[PDB]
Amino acid sequence: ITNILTQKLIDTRTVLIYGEINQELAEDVSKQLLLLESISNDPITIFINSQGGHVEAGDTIHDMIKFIKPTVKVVGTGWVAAAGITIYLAAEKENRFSLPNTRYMIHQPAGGVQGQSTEIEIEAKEIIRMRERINRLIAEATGQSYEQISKDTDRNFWLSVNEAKDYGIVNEIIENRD
Amino acid sequence: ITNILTQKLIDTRTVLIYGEINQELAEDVSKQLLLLESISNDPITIFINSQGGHVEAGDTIHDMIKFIKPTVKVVGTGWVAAAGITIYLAAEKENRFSLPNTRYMIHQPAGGVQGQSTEIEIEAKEIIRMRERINRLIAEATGQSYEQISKDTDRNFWLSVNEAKDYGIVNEIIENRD
Amino acid sequence: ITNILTQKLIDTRTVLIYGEINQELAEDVSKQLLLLESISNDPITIFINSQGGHVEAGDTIHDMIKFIKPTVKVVGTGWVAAAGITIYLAAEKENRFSLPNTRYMIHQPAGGVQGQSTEIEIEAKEIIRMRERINRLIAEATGQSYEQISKDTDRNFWLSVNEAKDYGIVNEIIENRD
Amino acid sequence: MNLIPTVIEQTAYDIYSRLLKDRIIMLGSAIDDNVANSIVSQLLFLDAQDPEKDIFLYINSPGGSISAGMAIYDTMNFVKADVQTIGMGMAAAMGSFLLTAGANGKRFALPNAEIMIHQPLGGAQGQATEIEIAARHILKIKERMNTIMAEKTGQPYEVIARDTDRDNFMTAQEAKDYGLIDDIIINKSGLKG
Amino acid sequence: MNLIPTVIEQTERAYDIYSRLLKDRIIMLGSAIDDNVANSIVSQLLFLDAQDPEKDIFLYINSPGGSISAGMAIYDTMNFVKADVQTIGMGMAAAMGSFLLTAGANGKRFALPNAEIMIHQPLGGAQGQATEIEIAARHILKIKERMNTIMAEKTGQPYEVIARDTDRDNFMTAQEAKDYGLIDDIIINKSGLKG
Amino acid sequence: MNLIPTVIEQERAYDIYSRLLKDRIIMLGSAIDDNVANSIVSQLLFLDAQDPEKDIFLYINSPGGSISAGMAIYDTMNFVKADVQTIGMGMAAAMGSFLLTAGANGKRFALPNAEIMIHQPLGGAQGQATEIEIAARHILKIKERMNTIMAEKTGQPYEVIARDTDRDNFMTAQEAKDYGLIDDIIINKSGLKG
Amino acid sequence: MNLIPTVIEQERAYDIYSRLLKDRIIMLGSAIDDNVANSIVSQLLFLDAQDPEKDIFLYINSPGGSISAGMAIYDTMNFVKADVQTIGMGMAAAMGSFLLTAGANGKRFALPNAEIMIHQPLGGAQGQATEIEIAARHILKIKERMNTIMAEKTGQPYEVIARDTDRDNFMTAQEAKDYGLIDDIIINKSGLKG
Amino acid sequence: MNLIPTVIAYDIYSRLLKDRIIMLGSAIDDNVANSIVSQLLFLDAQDPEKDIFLYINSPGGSISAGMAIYDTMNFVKADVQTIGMGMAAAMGSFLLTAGANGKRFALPNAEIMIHQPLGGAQGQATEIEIAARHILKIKERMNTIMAEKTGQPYEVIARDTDRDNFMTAQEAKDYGLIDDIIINKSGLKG
Amino acid sequence: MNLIPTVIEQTSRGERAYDIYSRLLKDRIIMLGSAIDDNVANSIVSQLLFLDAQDPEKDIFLYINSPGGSISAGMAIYDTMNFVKADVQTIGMGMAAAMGSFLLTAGANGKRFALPNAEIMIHQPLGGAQGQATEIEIAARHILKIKERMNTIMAEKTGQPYEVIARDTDRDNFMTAQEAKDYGLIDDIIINKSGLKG
Amino acid sequence: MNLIPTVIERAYDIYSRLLKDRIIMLGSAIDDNVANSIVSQLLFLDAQDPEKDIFLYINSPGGSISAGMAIYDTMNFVKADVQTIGMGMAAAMGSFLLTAGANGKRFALPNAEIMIHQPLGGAQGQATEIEIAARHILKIKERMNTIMAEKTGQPYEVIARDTDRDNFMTAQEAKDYGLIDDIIINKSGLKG
Repeated sequence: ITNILTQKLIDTRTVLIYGEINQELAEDVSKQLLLLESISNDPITIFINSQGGHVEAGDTIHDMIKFIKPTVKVVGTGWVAAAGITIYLAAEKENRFSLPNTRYMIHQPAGGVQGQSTEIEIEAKEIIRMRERINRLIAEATGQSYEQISKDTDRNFWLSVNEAKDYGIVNEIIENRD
Repeated sequence: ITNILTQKLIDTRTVLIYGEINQELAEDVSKQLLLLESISNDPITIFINSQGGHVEAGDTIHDMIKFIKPTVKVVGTGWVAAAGITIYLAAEKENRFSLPNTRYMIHQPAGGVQGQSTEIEIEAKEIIRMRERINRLIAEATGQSYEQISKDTDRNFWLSVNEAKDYGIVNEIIENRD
Repeated sequence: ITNILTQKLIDTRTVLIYGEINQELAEDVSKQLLLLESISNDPITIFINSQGGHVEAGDTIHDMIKFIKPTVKVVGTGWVAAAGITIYLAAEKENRFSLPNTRYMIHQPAGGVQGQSTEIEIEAKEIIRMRERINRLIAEATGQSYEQISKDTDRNFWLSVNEAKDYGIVNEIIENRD
Repeated sequence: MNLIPTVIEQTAYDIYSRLLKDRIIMLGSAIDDNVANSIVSQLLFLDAQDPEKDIFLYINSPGGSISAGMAIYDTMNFVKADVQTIGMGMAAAMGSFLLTAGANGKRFALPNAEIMIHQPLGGAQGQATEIEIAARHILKIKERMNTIMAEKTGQPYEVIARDTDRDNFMTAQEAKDYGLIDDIIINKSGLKG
Repeated sequence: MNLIPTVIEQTERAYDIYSRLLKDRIIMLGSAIDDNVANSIVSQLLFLDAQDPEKDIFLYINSPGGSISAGMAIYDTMNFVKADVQTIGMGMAAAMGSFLLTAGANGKRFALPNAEIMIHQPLGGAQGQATEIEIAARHILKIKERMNTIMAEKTGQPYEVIARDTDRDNFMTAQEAKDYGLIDDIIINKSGLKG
Repeated sequence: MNLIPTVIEQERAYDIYSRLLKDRIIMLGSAIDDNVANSIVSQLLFLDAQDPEKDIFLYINSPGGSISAGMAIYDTMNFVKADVQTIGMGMAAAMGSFLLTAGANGKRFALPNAEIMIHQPLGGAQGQATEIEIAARHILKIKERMNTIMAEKTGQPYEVIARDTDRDNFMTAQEAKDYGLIDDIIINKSGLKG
Repeated sequence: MNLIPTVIEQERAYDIYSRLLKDRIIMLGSAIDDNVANSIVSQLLFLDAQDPEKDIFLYINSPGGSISAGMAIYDTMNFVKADVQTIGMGMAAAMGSFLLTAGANGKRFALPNAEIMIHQPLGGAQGQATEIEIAARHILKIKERMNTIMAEKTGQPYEVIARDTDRDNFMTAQEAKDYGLIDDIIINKSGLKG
Repeated sequence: MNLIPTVIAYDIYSRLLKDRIIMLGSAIDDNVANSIVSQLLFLDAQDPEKDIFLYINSPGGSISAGMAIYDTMNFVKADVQTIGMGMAAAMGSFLLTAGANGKRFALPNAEIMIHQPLGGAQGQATEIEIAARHILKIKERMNTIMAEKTGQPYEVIARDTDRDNFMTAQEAKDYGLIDDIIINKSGLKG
Repeated sequence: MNLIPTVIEQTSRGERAYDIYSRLLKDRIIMLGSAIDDNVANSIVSQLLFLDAQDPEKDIFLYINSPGGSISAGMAIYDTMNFVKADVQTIGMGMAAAMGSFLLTAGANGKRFALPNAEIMIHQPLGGAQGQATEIEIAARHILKIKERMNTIMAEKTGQPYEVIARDTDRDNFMTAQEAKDYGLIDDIIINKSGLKG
Repeated sequence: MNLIPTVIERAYDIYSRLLKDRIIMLGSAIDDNVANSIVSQLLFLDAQDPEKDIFLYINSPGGSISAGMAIYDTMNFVKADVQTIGMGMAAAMGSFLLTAGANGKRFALPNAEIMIHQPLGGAQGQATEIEIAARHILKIKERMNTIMAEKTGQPYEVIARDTDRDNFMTAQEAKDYGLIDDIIINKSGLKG
């Protein structure tokens, strides 16, 4: 009968994406969103708290937000990371709010490999290719200059929510439902 | 139909953060929070027992609940920990309540890093930010001072129930529903 | 009522393949597909973010696309792989859409044989045919030479989205539901 | 570790050296490189010490790698010496090779022992063409490996390539017709010493 | 491991105890029949064939048995060499551990009274495909065949009485085993005279 | 590990247990398994064929071990005509106290704060019940023998020991002397200390 | 081993423990397990015959260990015709402290910064009720034995010892010297102090 | 580990032992310091007046065994010149300060750490209470000694042990743990 | 652990013979009968810097029976060969792998031998890295220099062109010796000689 | 048990005999253990010939910077002169160790590998715990990199960015970067 419960949640048009971006979570989100588009073009609100993780789910989920019609307000909560922020940025910077105590982190993509040498030559090619794409993707939805992104992501560049706002990440540090 | 009597929880607006603060938990509670403001703007009730844990889910939820329309009464029971304490301090002092057999712990953020020292230097800054931000938070809502709490959070500081009221974490030691 | 809402996902005719292609999931999907077969002929809509898995059961999905009546818009999102791309390319090109940020990958099969010399050649004799057979299906369906696929697949030949449209793996880089 | 005995015939003497002193080499283990690294080194001391007095190679192996075992094979043929080979109880994939590798007329073994012909126990990993090479490479390894088993017996190849389809277990008396051993060890021909 | 002390008696350089036992034609098969052990035995066994192919060897068996194939080497060489050794049952013997005790040269196999002897069908293990298990079946079956067929002789019993009683592990003292004919006599007290 | 230090009375750089061997002492202060028996069995046979006359100073601090192994050791003590001076210092157990009891009569000793246990044979079995039956039969014979030996050596009745080895009869030596496991205590500082 | 240097002298070949055994010192800075006893007792028993007149300086830096293996050491340490000196450096625990307390009166010494854990014995116990019941009675008396010897060797009251041992108490050197565990703390060379 | 090379004839640490030099490298277990006291005292016997050298290269470790290694040097009247090189810590550094006055030496790049010792307990409360008492008794006396060996007060070294602290070479001498920083010809740096 | 035997010849010379490997050391031949890890190469390099000081004119025989190991060993053993005043013979027996063949081919020109059934496995090195991008692109750029050098090397010690080797190190391009002799990895398959006592 | 042969010459083992030639083999990590054997051999050889050269061969992937300064200070404490050789790889301590040798005979084989690196470390604890773990480790990375600027005579800030990541090098650029003095052909430069 929590079946009847979530119908009250689903009338929220509101969404929680908390934790490590992983594929068996993106399934239940793409489940969530397409249902919301099945319902209406009405707004959607997001709250995120993530250590990033698997970029490639963060990649598609960025794209879904762009794919679909609804105007997706979002909010960053507590902290965000590489594979999670790209979702946050997937909303429009007139919609990306944030809570007054979040801390935003970016870092060049999550890499790992063994194998023969060319299999280094290949995968590394796609990594930096990913990194540059992501660094565009960030730079675009920020309005920030490209190099300034790809410079700081040499390491886990962190940002206070207020800094990221002045950076151009955020629209406003929402503090109440008001 | 018994979960329609778990909906009787949704009537009384009583909520349970029982256990380690972690991101998946925050989904389970913030499932319930946003669910509940949708119902009304009445005082919400929370019970807290917590080893703490990943602080930022802990501080996420603090920001989440300062952000919703309704007010909240909180019941800090058993104990609260460093991460779970900011949950307590999201409710405002006149509304925070507790039980007499409880305890508290306000340890400064436990962390973990590895790799290049430069990279480690970056997490140096932001855990201090956190160590201060937490300390901005607590002494604010408790009316205490920054230096004072910073000395207690030099360690795993503890309080029994009464010193917290003497500190003003708690405003009243509700012993009965009366 | 979430069941009625879960029935409203069927109203969308959405299908998701998120993650490992393995026989825990084929039965979760081939079920889902046969459902939307029993309904109608309007377009099933498969999404993907798949890192590949056990190919030889992944092809049952590819088989079933051919099997079932309806048109199928298919959407490669964020990432596809060997076992995943054959499914994508189980669709007719005209229906094969995808996202701007995806990076596709094709690579040859993989084997784990052990034991006697002869029994290695046996199970190496057929993976060869598999190494041909899959490369046929890719080649024919993206409109390209069996050789040019075979040659590039010597390693993990990666792709962005545009190269997949240059290859003809894609028909459109669907960026919006529009 | 396992107990080593010590004798005193030079004084304090280790026993396996005493078998080395009578030109006996003792292969009492699985054929890993750290053994073939020594067994071959033992023969080379023996081809120097006297390349004309025979070697009496005492096998008791369950069959290690071919990658190391074939070193021992081409080694055995390379010395000016001719080794006699003895299968103590059990010989296997490489064991029935090295026993079979002995000089003609010099290949023997025990009555109740058992000796096993075996194709190449392999293993492979990765992309198919890496498998195929490391499969086909294993084929040729078997192929030459069976060719030697064809020669030291003089048997045709297919039958040996046939019988090593499995792990066939051969008595000496089976081996005798089958030509891996030139005879069976029962006695010193009635000699009393 | 347990530090094995040193036999002072040679002072030449006092060596260890198992080396002394070796010096006096004793072998201490003081473990299971493993491979690295079995080789030292066969090497120990063949060395003491050269020093005196007349004098016996004093094989002291304390074994839980083990690798049937490894012992089968040890058995055959014991028939090869001319020591015609003794086999002195102590502590216990088992599935192959006892078979060597029985393969002591006829009229020399002895054993302490309270020693325990576990005659047994072979330890067995076979995996793989069915045709390859049917193979290993025959090999173990041929082993139990040729083994028990021999244990019949070294005791001098028929073949079916003995396979029968080895269908399971059968636990027998020296006396009852001596009555079965596995050995020739119990030891009771010291050879010699006056003390 | 920490080594066994050598001794400076000594011909040679003797490890201590061989210096004790030169005193005809044997330290069975270890787990009674086969790496030990075949070291100990050897030593007994080594000493008896050296000098049958002087005693054999078999020192026990065993927390116990297998029954078949020590049953070899026991068969040697009666075998060799040297007089086995069994001492159980600090601790003996299932096969431990067996040996101490099996020492030569009037010649088995102990110390006051020494500790002793005697229980029936400990072991087990697995497999088909018929294959359990044999093991229970075999281990039974081990039970009665250890009890009869404990009985006849001590001269107490078999009926008693089978009852008292129902469990871990934990004594020091004094009650065990009165129980009859041993002959005497030999702590005694004894007079002229030269 | 790497843990010890092969000392040599010009005196002969040696090892950093034997060359102290040449000095009639024993080292027991290890936890009292079973095989270490057979080394301790043999070392000491050896030094009882090598010279029953030149005392032994028993160095102890232990975290304690088995009573059953620890007690043979005590009875033997009580046996010897020599008189030992026990020396507590760093630590001597549940069984370790016991030997230190057990040393010869006027011969139990210590270092000022060493520590002494008076502590009643610990017991694992499992199985059915009768067995743990039996096993309890044993270790119960082992608590009495060591209490009985602490009270005797220190000459202190039984009940006081059982009291202070119930809760494992870390006593220092001075407390020990006051409590009667020991006699003296060692200071420096004697004489001119140089 | 036959890595430890032979030299000249015996092993190497046995030679440095012959030179009244000890190499306290590994972390401080009982069995280790069991041998150092076996070494210090041996060397005290071969010459109870000639100096003894000591090279600490350790992360520190078991406080309790070490305290003997304090008490050892305070019993033997051999002056024990202590060198803290590479690494010094919880107890390894305490030893360095214990050493012979003015002969507590160092290298310029080595590091010296100081903190309240590390332990804990498990059991009932009034049992865990006991460890907390004693474990306080340790730093209650240890820091006093380490203060005394330095002559610094107790309250300030408490602060410097109130939390983990790292000193480089020059500061330690300026703090008074060591008295000198050797290098070429024991005095190119000093 | 298992035993390394002893021998007695120098005893009969009146000089106390000893273990077997050191007996072969006295004959200037060294056994690479192990997986080539770093700690073993350091011993080999000691054995070569040893024969550097005994007689840098008396040749070396070297024995490769390695299924391969780390690259950093294949450098030092290769580089020290160039350092060593003497020449080298290297005989491939059993198996030689990515680093095994790397040194067997780096022997002295005309002195790279092997057995018929002995096996020669070659390929570009394995490796990799994990984590951030630039540190992988870095580690991608380092590894490639090594196969570049390593294939560039075995161009010189074989005379084949660089490209064909690189192609022929796409995979585990296995070789038996006679094939590898035609490829120029070795110089001869050692068989037998009669001069040693006919 | 493993492969270590004896020698022809005495009861020496193989590494031990090279010590007689004043040669050290550093074949593995800089652990406190090995840094307590290696240090011994250097102080030893200092006394056996306080003037005659010592030939310290590096083939390591690195280790504790703490032990790095022991071995480094050690070579700066012995009055000898040291002829250090980077072979194979000398990764992240091997490198920094190698440049500490005699300024003019810091050797390295040509195709041998070199790698500079930050002092890898880490920490787990509280804020004040890890900031202090960050001070010292940072304090290390400063002075270590002042030194590689000293030994190579290059500028510190320049060494910084080259240490900001893994930086793999060969002998060639390394000498032209200043890490060493020489690259070593068939025994020339070490003719003894």
